[PDB]
Amino acid sequence: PREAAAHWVPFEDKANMPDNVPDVVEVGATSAPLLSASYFIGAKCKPYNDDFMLCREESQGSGAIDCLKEGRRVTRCAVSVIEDINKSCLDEFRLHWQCLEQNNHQLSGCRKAEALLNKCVFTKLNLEKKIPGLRPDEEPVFLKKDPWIKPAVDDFKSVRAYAEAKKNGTL
Amino acid sequence: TYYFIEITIFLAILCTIFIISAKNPMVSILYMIALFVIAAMYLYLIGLGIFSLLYIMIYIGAIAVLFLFIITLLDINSTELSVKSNIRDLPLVLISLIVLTISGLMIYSNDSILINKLLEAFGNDYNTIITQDWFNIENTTLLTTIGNVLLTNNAFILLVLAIVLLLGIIGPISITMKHK
Amino acid sequence: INANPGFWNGPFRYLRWSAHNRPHLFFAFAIGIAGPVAALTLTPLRRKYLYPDHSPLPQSYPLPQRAREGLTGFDD
Amino acid sequence: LWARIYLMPLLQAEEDRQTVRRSIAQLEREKEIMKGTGFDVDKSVYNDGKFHAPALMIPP
Amino acid sequence: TAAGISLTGGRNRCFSEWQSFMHCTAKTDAKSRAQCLPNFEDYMECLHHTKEKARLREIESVLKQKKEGLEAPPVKVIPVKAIGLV
Amino acid sequence: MIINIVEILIFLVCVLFSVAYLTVAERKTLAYMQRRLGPNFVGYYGLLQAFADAVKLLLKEIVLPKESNYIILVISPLITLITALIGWVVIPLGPGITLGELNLGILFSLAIGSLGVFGSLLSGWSSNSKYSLLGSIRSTAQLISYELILTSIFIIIIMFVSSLNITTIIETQRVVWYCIPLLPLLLIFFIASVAETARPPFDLTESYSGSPFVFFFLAEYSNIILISAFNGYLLLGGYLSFNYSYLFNILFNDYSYVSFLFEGLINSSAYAIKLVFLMFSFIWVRAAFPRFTYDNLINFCWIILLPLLFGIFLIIPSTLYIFDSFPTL
Amino acid sequence: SSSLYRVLRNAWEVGPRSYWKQLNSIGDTKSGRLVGTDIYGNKFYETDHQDEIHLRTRYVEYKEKDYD
Amino acid sequence: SSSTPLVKTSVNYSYGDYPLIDADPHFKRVVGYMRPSDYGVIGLATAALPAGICFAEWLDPVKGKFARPSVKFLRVATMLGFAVGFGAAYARSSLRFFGVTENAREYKKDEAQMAARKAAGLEPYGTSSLTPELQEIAAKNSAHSIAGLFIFPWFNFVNHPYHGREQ
Amino acid sequence: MNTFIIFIILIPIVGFALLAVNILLAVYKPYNEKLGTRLAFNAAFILVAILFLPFDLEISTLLPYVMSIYLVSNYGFTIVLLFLLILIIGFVYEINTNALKINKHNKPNTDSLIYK
Amino acid sequence: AIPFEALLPYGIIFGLLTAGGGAMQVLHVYRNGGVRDRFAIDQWDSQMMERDLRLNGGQGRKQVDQATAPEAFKHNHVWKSERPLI
Amino acid sequence: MFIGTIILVLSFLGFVFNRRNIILAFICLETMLLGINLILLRNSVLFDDISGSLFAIVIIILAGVESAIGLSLLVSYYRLRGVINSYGI
Repeated sequence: PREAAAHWVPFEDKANMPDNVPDVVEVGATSAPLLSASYFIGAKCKPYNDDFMLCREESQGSGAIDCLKEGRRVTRCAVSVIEDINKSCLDEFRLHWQCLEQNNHQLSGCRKAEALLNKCVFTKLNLEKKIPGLRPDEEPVFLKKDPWIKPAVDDFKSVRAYAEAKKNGTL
Repeated sequence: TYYFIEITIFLAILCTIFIISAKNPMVSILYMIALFVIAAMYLYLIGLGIFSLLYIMIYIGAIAVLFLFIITLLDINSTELSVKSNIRDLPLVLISLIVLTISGLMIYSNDSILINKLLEAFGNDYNTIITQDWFNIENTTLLTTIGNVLLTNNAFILLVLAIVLLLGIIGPISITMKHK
Repeated sequence: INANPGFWNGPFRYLRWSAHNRPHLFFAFAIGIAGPVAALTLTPLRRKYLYPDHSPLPQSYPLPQRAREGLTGFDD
Repeated sequence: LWARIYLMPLLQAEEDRQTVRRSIAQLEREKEIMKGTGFDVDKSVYNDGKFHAPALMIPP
Repeated sequence: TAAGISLTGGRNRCFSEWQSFMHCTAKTDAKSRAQCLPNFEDYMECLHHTKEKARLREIESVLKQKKEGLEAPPVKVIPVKAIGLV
Repeated sequence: MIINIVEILIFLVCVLFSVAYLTVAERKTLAYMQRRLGPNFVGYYGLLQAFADAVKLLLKEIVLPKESNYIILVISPLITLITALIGWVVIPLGPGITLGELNLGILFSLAIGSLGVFGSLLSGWSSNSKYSLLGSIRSTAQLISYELILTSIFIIIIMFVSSLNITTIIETQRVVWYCIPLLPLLLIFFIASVAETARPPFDLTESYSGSPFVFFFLAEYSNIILISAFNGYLLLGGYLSFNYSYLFNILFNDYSYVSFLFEGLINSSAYAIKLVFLMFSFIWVRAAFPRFTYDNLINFCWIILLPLLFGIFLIIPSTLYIFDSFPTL
Repeated sequence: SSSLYRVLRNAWEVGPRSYWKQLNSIGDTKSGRLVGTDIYGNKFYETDHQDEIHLRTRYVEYKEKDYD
Repeated sequence: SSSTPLVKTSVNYSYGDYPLIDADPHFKRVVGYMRPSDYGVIGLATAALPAGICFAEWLDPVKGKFARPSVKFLRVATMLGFAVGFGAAYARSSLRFFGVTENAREYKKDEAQMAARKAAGLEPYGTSSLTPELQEIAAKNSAHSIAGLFIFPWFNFVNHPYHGREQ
Repeated sequence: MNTFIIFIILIPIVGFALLAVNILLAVYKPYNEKLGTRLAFNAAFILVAILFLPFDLEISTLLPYVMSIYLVSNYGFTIVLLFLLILIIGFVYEINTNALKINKHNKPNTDSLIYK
Repeated sequence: AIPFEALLPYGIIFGLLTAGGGAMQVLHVYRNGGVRDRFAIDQWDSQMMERDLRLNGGQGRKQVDQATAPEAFKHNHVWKSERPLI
Repeated sequence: MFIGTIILVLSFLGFVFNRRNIILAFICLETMLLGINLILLRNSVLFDDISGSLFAIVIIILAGVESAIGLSLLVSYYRLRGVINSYGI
């Protein structure tokens, strides 16, 4: 919760899970693919994530050990979403997070690639990108036309793919 | 680069001894400015990078400037550290050094026992384990939370503090004007 | 030479006098009191006509208040 | 903000499993240290039975 | 007040032990306070880590005298240049 | 480790050349404003004259008077040289191009600018004469009196960003600069910047040899370009010129080192053209105006500018309040 | 004038050889007529060009590198 | 959402003989519910400060023989008299909300008003432009601030959800 | 090991080098003719730097607020308004008293020419 | 009209700062490995950068996108042990 | 806690055995306040909370105001006596 100062030295641990708890395979996506598919991880895995944090609230202070069985399932369902999005939308998911690794991982600067990614994932994986807590009479930010905050330079691959999706009639 | 805190502790000792024994009154004040810099070094060292620049801005840039500004246009006599003057002081200096030092080290401890109170101040050797938890989603740094709690939970302290700043305006004026 | 009439002998005449002869103090106090008076009197008009207020940003993970109802998914 | 809280339980489960594994590893390690000598390493110094990650290790 | 507010505006490190102690002290009147002695103890050594320092000194006193030292899954130290190297 | 030391000696060679040529530039445009030529005697068109002057003044006799602390008198040049130069880290020549990217950059730029008062006041205690003291008193009194309103304008600008990072302010200024809404603040900040160096619009105390002279000389013009840098990032656009996305989608096809080279050229050309127009305006206001009495100066700061600044303190959070527009971290 | 066009066209009229010597002698660029030379050897020039100020029409090119 | 109090709170914990109305009333409700005797207290204090200065001059004059005080003193006396009278009337009227003085005139007005706000289909204490965390902190600041009227004036202007009542 | 600290240590190297170059390079050769109580001051001189500090402490008291400005929205705004106005009242004290003036001691001697 | 000589030292000031900014941007991109710098880094994004250095294998911001994480990823996890703070 | 304790103790004893001038007493007072700051900010870091940071940011301002007040007090001490004695007030 506080960060290490004044000569911290890092250390790691040559050990294993005990036999009591089964194997769980991990998430291997880094920040730009994780930030790219964050809304679709949240759209599919909402009741699993909320049961995990509700576990953590319910049995206070035990925490780690009494919530492992649902921390299993949140990781497995997010892995399901990520390979689902790989095998359907690999090239434009890659287009999106390759836009996102420039521009400080700001979602504000990658609108023309995220329109393509949202259209693919919505027609093929049937998951929708939504911002909750947003009452009506309020436009969502990634839908608006001519925003005030444009990026410095639009990425070339995504504006080329965006124009070709215009002329195909994809989007 | 392990012994950094120890080095700042030692250099702070040495700087205070140069403060209290100095030819010229403003040689002593420049040693105080150096002690402020050693303080800000320790504060960045422990993890408080905000406070160190607050110390350099407020203490060095306003209080030391006011102090040097006073020494310039006022006349202050000074004796220097004669040995005839001050080794009459030294036996009580030594007794009070050891007593006040041990006694300041005493109150971090909870024992019935006197020197178990003392040597738990030196039981320092264990290296704190820093864990990452992903529960915080935004850049609330320390100045943000000081601005939240000066302004919501301790808003009355901020307004009584405004009265104190008001007094720091009114008082020096009220002394030094000689109204007509 | 221009003397001070005082705020009390004539109010609006003193306001005109201060605007002509002490313009830094008059316009400093003008800009100063334009702030909180419009903060009082204009923001209900904006909430009525221009646009209502934004919804609050989340600060933590949002915990709902339920009892971990059983879900048949990822039983493996 | 909503993106980060969609990502939070996914990484929290991660660091929870890392905490459980390394703490049980340290517990077994000091059990393997003080074999022979009668001493309880499994016992918490906290009086409540809740689980806690260890701190304050000896520098290597 | 700023009773349990941390540096990030969250709850501090010993908030949960303190809130357990206050849950204790809310449902008790005096003449009956001797039973919430453990919670307070749990709070105080949350603050100062006195019993953990005592326990770790007791175990370090034993590992200093072994010729064998450590027969365990050991712990590695890395440079900061090499967190994910291999 | 080859990378950062080559980067820092590239930055040092750029800024310590550009503080030398600012001197050659002020003599030439002061001359042409006065309808005469500048120097053309020492270079092909007058250049490396600051080099000629530095070459000669590092040959000049140093006089340490009867009256003087010798140590205090020659390390007040260095403490003013070093803190007039330390503030050159945090300025960005592009998004994230500083010598140290720290999240509290304005707090640093504001703490170093308060360290610059000492080498006036302290060096009054050098050569202790009764007139060598109260002139330094008037100097330091003006210095602190105008860094007050400097700090004030900074905190007014941070009411729009709510972040002490500096390139965050410049990325925030992409939608509009901060001079276009707050143009009285550009006027107030320009005159406070002119006072903070004690430029000869706002000079009174003017009106050594060798190393204590060239250190003060370099500190003066480094302070010129440093407060010009402060104006360039928080009030004008820092490295921002226009959109230049359509021009790139014409020219380039993918990220290459020549494209990053071209983008850095455009960004720091915008930053440098702001800074150069600002230094020209410093010399241009030097050319046209007489100087101040101390009483006109103190009356100006404490009685005229500061109440107006209190009005600005009240007016700007109130309009950020009327329309529900508070900046988020 | 103070123009760049004037120094431009005078540098083109006088030529680069003569430009480098006139840059190593004076700061200006001047296009003359060679009215005559000295018994010491000092070429003199008169400039008829329109954008000249009073007291600039006539000048000397010396012989030695230390000139009087 | 924006009216759940999320704390535990006194329920009808009356501070005197008489039942409470609010645990801190809003400023508008205090100005709305004050009696003609309270406006008489405001007028009494507005009259008593300049008359008091004239009186204390008539007792012991400043420069030896009696003059009236200047009008510059009488106007500041009347301004501070309105300040004393408004502090007195606000404290008097807040006492009726707490149930330490007689409030049967105002208890009828509050049951009428909360019945009207149930009939109008809106929230019982007002929609506020604050997050519920800030409403809670803002009402911890102004809770029972009528004690300590001698030191500082402090009022309630936040429409926070809890007032020491049920349902 | 960042590019921040080479600067911190390298600017002195710049200075130490240059004043070395002159002290190492130039003529010293001084003599007596080349080499070479207390006065009273007005109150506004000492006053400008004494009253400087309470305004400076206010300006760095705004610095926690303008970083927290979103979180305390509509509430910390009014607390800051009251803070600023409480200090504006001490400032209008200061400029109503004409404190920071140094005023000239000799007039035209306005008093008229009467006779007998 | 416009003196070219007056504006040439401004021209060299402009050119020196322009070339410095361009050379420094390419030095930053060469340090990152072909991408731009991150100009404002949260505590969250600091933790995210160290996690991605753990996941990619050695490299700074290579930014792997893999289905499921490797074998040494469960074992290369780091805690930080900070000194006594005397 | 060591650095704040020793700067406070050495600052205190330098204040107490000051016989040479008056401004050493002022600067020993300010360094005492610095040592109190050091101890408190370390405790705030170790306990993971802002409340020691709250008392520290308030005592910074109070130390500044006391320096302003007391140095105007010294100036008024100096008004009637154009000298400040070495032995003390």
